[PDB]
Amino acid sequence: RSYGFRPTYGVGHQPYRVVVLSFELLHAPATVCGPKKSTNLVKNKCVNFNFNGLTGTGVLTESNKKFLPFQQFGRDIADTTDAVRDPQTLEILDITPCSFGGVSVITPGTNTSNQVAVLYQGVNCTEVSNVFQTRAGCLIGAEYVNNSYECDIPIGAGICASYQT
Amino acid sequence: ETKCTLKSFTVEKGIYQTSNFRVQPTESIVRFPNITNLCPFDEVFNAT
Amino acid sequence: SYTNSFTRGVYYPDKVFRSSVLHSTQDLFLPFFSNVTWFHAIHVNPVLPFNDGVYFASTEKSNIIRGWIFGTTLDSKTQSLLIVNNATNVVIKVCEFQFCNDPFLDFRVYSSANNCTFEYVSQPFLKNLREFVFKNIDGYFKIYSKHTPIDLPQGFSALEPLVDLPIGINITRFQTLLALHRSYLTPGDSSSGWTAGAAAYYVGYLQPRTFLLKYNENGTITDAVDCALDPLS
Ligand SMILES: *[C@@H]1O[C@H](CO)[C@@H](O)[C@H](O)[C@H]1NC(C)=O
Ligand SMILES: *[C@@H]1O[C@H](CO)[C@@H](O)[C@H](O)[C@H]1NC(C)=O
Ligand SMILES: *[C@@H]1O[C@H](CO)[C@@H](O)[C@H](O)[C@H]1NC(C)=O
Ligand SMILES: *[C@@H]1O[C@H](CO)[C@@H](O)[C@H](O)[C@H]1NC(C)=O
Ligand SMILES: *[C@@H]1O[C@H](CO)[C@@H](O)[C@H](O)[C@H]1NC(C)=O
Ligand SMILES: *[C@@H]1O[C@H](CO)[C@@H](O)[C@H](O)[C@H]1NC(C)=O
Ligand SMILES: *[C@@H]1O[C@H](CO)[C@@H](O)[C@H](O)[C@H]1NC(C)=O
Repeated sequence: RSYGFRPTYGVGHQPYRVVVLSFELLHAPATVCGPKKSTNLVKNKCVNFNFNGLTGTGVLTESNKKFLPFQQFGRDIADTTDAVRDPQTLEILDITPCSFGGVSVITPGTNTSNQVAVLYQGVNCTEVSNVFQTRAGCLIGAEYVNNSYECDIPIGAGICASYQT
Repeated sequence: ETKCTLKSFTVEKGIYQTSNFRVQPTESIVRFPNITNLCPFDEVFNAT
Repeated sequence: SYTNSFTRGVYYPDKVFRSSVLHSTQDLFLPFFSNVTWFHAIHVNPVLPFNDGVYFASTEKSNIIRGWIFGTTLDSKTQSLLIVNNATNVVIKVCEFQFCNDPFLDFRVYSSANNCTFEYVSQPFLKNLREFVFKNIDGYFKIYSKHTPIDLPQGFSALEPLVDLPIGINITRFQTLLALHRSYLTPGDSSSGWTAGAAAYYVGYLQPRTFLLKYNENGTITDAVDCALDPLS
């Protein structure tokens, strides 16, 4: 039948264009996927990074390794990921785990006093009252005296702590 | 915290390990290639 | 004719960069000092089975070998795959095409019926030794390729991944496409009618083996050891 689009006919006889989309999922070597990249980039600080998967946490910095054209990410011994190629600009970025380490409490004993000094093992306190750096870590709450005494509380690397009194 | 770790209200002279320090991430980044391979969805939908 | 294979046939297993690391990988590799089939293309292309893995080698200069065809039954009743290396670009097609028993695709008499499903194009692959490796462990056709200028030398060479087609068809029978210079454009003969150049292609069937690969400082493989070749290895 002829539509005959005059202003005489009503709304039920108007030319509405229509499209329907169907999807197949069986036997899936996935070749289609809708969601776009939706990317964001930032460096020089700890971030949850996702490089075509490869979900991890760490700080991304400029690397110097020479990747091959087809390589996307690298690993060190024991299968730890060291570098990843930025899929957008193809730049090789070096991944370094975030700064962490155990903290120990130097205490003269509640019998004597409530004073305490904390030792961040292996941490360089340039990245987190007296602050003192030693080979065993950074020591906060204890002052470095230049007079040598017997070891009361062993910290490490030839340094010890004790209650002055 | 030393008391809480030793499970006692009194602590003797010494050095005690109590917890772990780790810098928490600041923000999340997601990276993907230059995804620009678009299908003729528009070219089919707007066809005459 | 059969010929022994040197340390050739190794490839980058998993696209990961490693510097000064000895990686032991258990995957489909070509056994060292193994006999591979050696056929000439200037005389006589029978249908050859496609096992779990196929290592294709070609020592040619005048690009006599121009492509490959694959499929489950090599008939229209099943899916099939075709690869052609034209001078302008490579053409890859998955069309369940019905190939003839001798596809002299210089003519274009390679197939009669065609109705396609999936395609792909890129730069073309190509006295010169060309090593190809075809892998179908998963629902994807992996093509590793490498080209060297020089018989198979005793030197070392690691094939790099070139193409990864996400297609899940069966690869069980394969044939190579010939492009003789000036011969009749009909299937009445096979690799004859013209003095085709000295073209030799080798077929090697990969096997599941454990290889110890040595990575240099720049992330390229320099040596490999087959753990099942010798007691010393
Ligand atoms: C992605 O696009 C940006 C800007 O258009 C460009 O700088 C970059 O090189 C592109 N990367 C790729 C892999 O095409
Ligand atoms: C507290 O008791 C401990 C345990 O014997 C002892 O080492 C320390 O000197 C005592 N301190 C005082 C102030 O009595
Ligand atoms: C801590 O960092 C500073 C600044 O980079 C450096 O001079 C110092 O040697 C470092 N110390 C340790 C123990 O890492
Ligand atoms: C120990 O000597 C250093 C170096 O002169 C000085 O900084 C520090 O204040 C001295 N410690 C004391 C307790 O005077
Ligand atoms: C693929 O299908 C063909 C057709 O029956 C069969 O001969 C072949 O064994 C199959 N291969 C695999 C790996 O399933
Ligand atoms: C192509 O033709 C074959 C039979 O010749 C048929 O099985 C197949 O469904 C058709 N379509 C495609 C996309 O292969
Ligand atoms: C890695 O490549 C650079 C640049 O070509 C070269 O100078 C260096 O010698 C190479 N490394 C080795 C171990 O040969």
